[PDB]
Amino acid sequence: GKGKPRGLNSARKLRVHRRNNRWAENNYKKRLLGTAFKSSPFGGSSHAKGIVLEKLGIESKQPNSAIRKCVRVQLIKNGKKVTAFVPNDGCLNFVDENDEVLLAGFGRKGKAKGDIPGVRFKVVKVSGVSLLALWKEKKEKPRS
Amino acid sequence: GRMHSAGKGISSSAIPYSRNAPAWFKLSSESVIEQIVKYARKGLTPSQIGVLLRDAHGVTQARVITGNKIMRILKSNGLAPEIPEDLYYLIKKAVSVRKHLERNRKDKDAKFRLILIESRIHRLARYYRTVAVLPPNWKYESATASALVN
Amino acid sequence: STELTVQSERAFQKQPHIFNNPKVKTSKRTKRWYKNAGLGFKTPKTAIEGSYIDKKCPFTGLVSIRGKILTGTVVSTKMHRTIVIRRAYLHYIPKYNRYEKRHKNVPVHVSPAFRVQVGDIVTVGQCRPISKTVRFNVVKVSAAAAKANKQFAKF
Amino acid sequence: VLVQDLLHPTAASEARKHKLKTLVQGPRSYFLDVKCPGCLNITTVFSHAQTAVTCESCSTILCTPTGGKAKLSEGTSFRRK
Amino acid sequence: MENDKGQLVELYVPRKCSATNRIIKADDHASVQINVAKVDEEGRAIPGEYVTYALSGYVRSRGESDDSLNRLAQNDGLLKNVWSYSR
Amino acid sequence: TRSSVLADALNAINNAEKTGKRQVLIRPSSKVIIKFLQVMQKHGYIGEFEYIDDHRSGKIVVQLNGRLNKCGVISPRFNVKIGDIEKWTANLLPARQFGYVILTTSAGIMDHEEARRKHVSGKILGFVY
RNA sequence: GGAUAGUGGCCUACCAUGGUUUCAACGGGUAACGGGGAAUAAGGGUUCGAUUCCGGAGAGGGAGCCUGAGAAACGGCUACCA
RNA sequence: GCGGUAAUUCCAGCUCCAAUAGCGUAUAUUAAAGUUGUUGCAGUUAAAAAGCUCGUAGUUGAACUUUGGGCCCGGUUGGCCGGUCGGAUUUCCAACGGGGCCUUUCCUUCUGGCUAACCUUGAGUCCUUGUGGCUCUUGGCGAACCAGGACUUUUACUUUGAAAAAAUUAGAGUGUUCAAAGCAGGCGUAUUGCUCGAAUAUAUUAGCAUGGAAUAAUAGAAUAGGACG
RNA sequence: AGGGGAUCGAAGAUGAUCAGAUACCGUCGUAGUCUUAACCAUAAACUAUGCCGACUAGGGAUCGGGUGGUGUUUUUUUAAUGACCCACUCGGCACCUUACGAGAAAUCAAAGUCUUUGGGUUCUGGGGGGAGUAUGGUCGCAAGGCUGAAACUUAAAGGAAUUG
Ligand SMILES: [Mg+2]
Ligand SMILES: [Mg+2]
Ligand SMILES: [Mg+2]
Ligand SMILES: [Mg+2]
Ligand SMILES: [Mg+2]
Ligand SMILES: [Mg+2]
Ligand SMILES: [Mg+2]
Ligand SMILES: [Mg+2]
Ligand SMILES: [Mg+2]
Ligand SMILES: [Mg+2]
Ligand SMILES: [Mg+2]
Ligand SMILES: [Mg+2]
Ligand SMILES: [Mg+2]
Ligand SMILES: [Mg+2]
Ligand SMILES: [Mg+2]
Ligand SMILES: [Mg+2]
Ligand SMILES: [Mg+2]
Ligand SMILES: [Mg+2]
Ligand SMILES: [Mg+2]
Ligand SMILES: [Mg+2]
Ligand SMILES: [Mg+2]
Ligand SMILES: [Mg+2]
Ligand SMILES: [Mg+2]
Ligand SMILES: [Mg+2]
Ligand SMILES: [Mg+2]
Ligand SMILES: [Mg+2]
Ligand SMILES: [Mg+2]
Ligand SMILES: [Mg+2]
Ligand SMILES: [Mg+2]
Ligand SMILES: [Mg+2]
Ligand SMILES: [Mg+2]
Ligand SMILES: [Mg+2]
Ligand SMILES: [Mg+2]
Ligand SMILES: [Mg+2]
Ligand SMILES: [Mg+2]
Ligand SMILES: [Mg+2]
Ligand SMILES: [Mg+2]
Ligand SMILES: [Mg+2]
Ligand SMILES: [Mg+2]
Ligand SMILES: [Zn+2]
Repeated sequence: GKGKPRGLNSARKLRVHRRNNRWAENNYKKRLLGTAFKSSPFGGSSHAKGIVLEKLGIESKQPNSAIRKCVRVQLIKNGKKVTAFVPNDGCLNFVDENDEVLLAGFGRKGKAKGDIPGVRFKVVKVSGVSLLALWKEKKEKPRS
Repeated sequence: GRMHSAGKGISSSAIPYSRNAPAWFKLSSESVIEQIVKYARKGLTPSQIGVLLRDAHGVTQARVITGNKIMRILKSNGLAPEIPEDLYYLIKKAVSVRKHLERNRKDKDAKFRLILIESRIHRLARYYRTVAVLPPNWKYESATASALVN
Repeated sequence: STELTVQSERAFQKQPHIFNNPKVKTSKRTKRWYKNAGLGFKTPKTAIEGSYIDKKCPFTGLVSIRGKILTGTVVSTKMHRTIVIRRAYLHYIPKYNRYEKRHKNVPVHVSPAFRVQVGDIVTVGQCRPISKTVRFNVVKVSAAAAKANKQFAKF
Repeated sequence: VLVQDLLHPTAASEARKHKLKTLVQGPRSYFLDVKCPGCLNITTVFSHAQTAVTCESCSTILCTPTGGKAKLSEGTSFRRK
Repeated sequence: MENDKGQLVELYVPRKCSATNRIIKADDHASVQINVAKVDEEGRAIPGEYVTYALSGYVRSRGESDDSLNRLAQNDGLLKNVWSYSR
Repeated sequence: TRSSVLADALNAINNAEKTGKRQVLIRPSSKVIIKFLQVMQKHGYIGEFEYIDDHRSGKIVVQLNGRLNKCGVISPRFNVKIGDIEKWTANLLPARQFGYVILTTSAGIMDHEEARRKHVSGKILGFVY
């Protein structure tokens, strides 16, 4: 019958084994270890807002050759320092250091994007106003 | 099959359909029952009796000619031993083994054997013990067994 | 449990308000009181013939059996005048569609009208909080001993 | 094969089988009445001896044991029943 | 395989192995139908009139085609002895 | 060691069928085996069987035809709550038109359709189609 | 016995050595108030429930208590800590 | 995966698609996932059989003990008629279920209360030549259950049922103009009121209450300290 | 820790080889190899394949046990023996051919009797690396054994077969 006890009272064993082996599940283990809350730059939350330390020029991974334009951000709830990418042509001209950006995930569940090594985040808004806007020209960057 | 090894040997008495009879068998209940008790008297085990009453006499199966197992015939006529003979012969064995492991410490294979023998004893004990043929708290021990069997 | 002495405490043991007038010359010394607890539980003769006192006795004392009536097999008789039984049972886990063995130990007062030993099955009856843990009182032995005298010597 | 009588199998092919694998199982040992004409009476013996059966009065012998059937002792005879 | 009001619906009711009453499905091109001819008084084989039997490919592959033919034909009256129901 | 005596008897029948045979010698028979053999027979899926009496526990010879695809046993005799019988036959019968789940109730060892008519329930034994 | 509205190691005296546990006690974690319920739709499940109803708990933290049928109350008092 | 000079992929123009008062994105969870596998996984070589045996807990564990046959009672669907002024019930018929009897067969048990039921019969008869039919007291049914005594091997399973909040959910009725909803509403003499509603289901594990006696346990009589009187 | 220490021989030292040559090959040879008393508990400790039970299919060998025979050979006076021959039957170690059947295949009488999915039971695995690493516990004289993570990284790593 291989493995699993087929008895009518063998519930307990059958339960326990499952608990035991759920740990080999990547997500279940993450959920209970509270890996989210514990490690991980964001709270475990969807976005996080921090402040720009230096503008970086990350060289892409092979087989791609490029310079990828990023920002070192120091999260506000955390002090944790994080490097985030700044999407779309230019846009790195919208940031500047000490400015206040709003970071989000890269939609890879942790795990860096494509050819950007280490970057696990992207900018979404600077100075309270959204990259996207600034790009298109639907909006203008605030005073100071 | 085969409790303490990987043996798989089918091998047993094939008992007859004939639950009574032989019919060519004369004698009587009377006859065999006395015949059992004198051999009990000689100190024989029921097995030894069955075997002896088998070949030398005609006793196809003791229980047939007399609706009683040999060990029950003994019990009643007050002959039944302290402990069942299978338990006995297990213990008698584990002693002899043990005596040998003493005189030969180097014999790891014997150590192994003794375990096995005792582990059959100890489980057999617990059956008999369960079903009250042995007093609840009966126990086999090395130190006391060589007194027990003889 | 009790056994012997009866008047063995610092205070005088007596059934409350059961006066025996010393003036009136009697042939039994102590006038005793009892009841039938009800629910068809024979108030055994040892509780009427008795001399023990136990106020927490269902037949001679001021408890009252009402509520749950339970059975269980005796697993501890080391406490004076109270035992501990195990109520075993199987608990059903839907996802697997199977049950597992579980158990609980209920502590229960046992009147010296009974003689209980480990392994005896015992029908207990719920009563008022009688102690920190005991909420039940032994009310019938549905056992005996489990064939002890059929464990005597040799032929 | 594919279709046959499990219920009424031929005596022969039932004969050759193991004693535990006949239709209803049963023994294949027998009993005999053995003589050694010094005496007049006849001791019944099991086909399988273990015990080296001794005759009624004379400490003679009769048969010896084996792996199976007894070896009957030289000047003897037997019927079977 | 009828339907609501009588009406034999669902086409083609398959044959059947005369030895194992299992279905003789279409792609089974290992199955076989043997026509055994009815004869008459003094030789003479009566063309176009048969006692027939159909045997699944399964059976033939297992070798059980002959012994099974034996039993079928005989207990249908065209063999006497040859076969035996005991073994 | 020999565990569900039913199991072996069923499985044996199925390998006779598959191998194309017409007979099985099952061992060791039982009240339950008969009453299971008894149901199948009642509904076509086997021919005539026969108890042979070794003085032991029994043997049975079953004569079968080939109307039978499978006769299995459900190895833990689960409990079924008269609603749950629907969900059984659904899981393990070829369609709603034929085949039976046979179980065991206080009112007897019966297939589920007789179970449904008699309107009682109980433990689940096995199945035939 | 005392105490309570009253049962009860609730508390005290005296006396005893008990109670629980691999059928997981005890300890740890919970980014844990519990329930009705919510989300996902073959079935079996998985995940969630601070939050409209019920129960419980609290009123910056602890303790104490007055009034009163009912509070160990905080839009009551008393004390310490912040 | 595209981009190193004709970029189907970047930056735009044109055109074209998908969803549309809404559409992208980030995180989480759920389906897909039979990649947590009770249903339902995989382990020779892809991840995975402990070097080997013993062995406690745990799960598991051969067959066998009232079966078969006979009789009666009354139900619910369905056929072939319909008698009738869409539905009706008797006889004919099958079919599937329930109850109770006798077969050597405790139904816990005495002691009355109780009787509904025929072994009765006391008359005879409505009426088809009569066991088709029920009223009907004077010998002769226990169990249908009151209530008091005296006693009872333990359980698992399953059936029906009680006790059971509302909103939620499933779901009936009702034209909120539709609908999400809501539990309204509908009729006239619209001058003096008429009236249908505000269902049903689920509600399980435990406790309760009842029917069942297959399956699986437990206990019983062997130093007779057995069972009936 | 004693004894033993023939042989072969981790370390070391050498002769050569080599661009190098800490090696392969040759020499010398310490520990060791052997044994007692006590440790250590690991091997591709392999059938890379848990155990008990049932069922499903042909063949000739063979190892042990047994049964059957107006079998052979042993001579003596026939036997009795023993060895041998033939048939059968249990239970072994294996090979053969088949394949109803299984498998991703290679192959498999189990790896079969599984979406027609349930005889009983034990254990392990859940992408790859990080890593059998960190940590704590524990065993050990030690060397190390047992238990045994995460962060991070990553789109493959892997298996069997095919053609080159
Ligand atoms: Mg792991
Ligand atoms: Mg930096
Ligand atoms: Mg903070
Ligand atoms: Mg065997
Ligand atoms: Mg074993
Ligand atoms: Mg033997
Ligand atoms: Mg005490
Ligand atoms: Mg006290
Ligand atoms: Mg102490
Ligand atoms: Mg645990
Ligand atoms: Mg909290
Ligand atoms: Mg809540
Ligand atoms: Mg919760
Ligand atoms: Mg909160
Ligand atoms: Mg409060
Ligand atoms: Mg505040
Ligand atoms: Mg404090
Ligand atoms: Mg306060
Ligand atoms: Mg306020
Ligand atoms: Mg307030
Ligand atoms: Mg161009
Ligand atoms: Mg272009
Ligand atoms: Mg474009
Ligand atoms: Mg959408
Ligand atoms: Mg299931
Ligand atoms: Mg998998
Ligand atoms: Mg591997
Ligand atoms: Mg292995
Ligand atoms: Mg059984
Ligand atoms: Mg219910
Ligand atoms: Mg409602
Ligand atoms: Mg040396
Ligand atoms: Mg060197
Ligand atoms: Mg050199
Ligand atoms: Mg070197
Ligand atoms: Mg290893
Ligand atoms: Mg190997
Ligand atoms: Mg073979
Ligand atoms: Mg790539
Ligand atoms: Zn003689």
